[PDB]
Amino acid sequence: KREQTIENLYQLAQLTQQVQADRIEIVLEERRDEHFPPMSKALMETRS
DNA sequence: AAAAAAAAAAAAAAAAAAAAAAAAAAAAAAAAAAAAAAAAAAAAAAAAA
Repeated sequence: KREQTIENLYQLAQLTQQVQADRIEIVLEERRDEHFPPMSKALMETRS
């Protein structure tokens, strides 16, 4: 009588792999299109 | 004519309620601190008197 239980767990898993893909899309929107902010030639003297 | 018995009475005792007092709690302030946000002074880079 675990039919309900397991199929319902798969139904959460099925609607939630959608959430995983949604997070991947959130990344794609958030993917940088940019790099690490550069140095100012004085932070060069400071840290380097 | 008098005694005893019987009946209609005040004083004391018991219980509850309303006045007041102190402490505690909800609240409802005017004042300060911390964090956040909007400008500013020495150093650095490129083309040119």
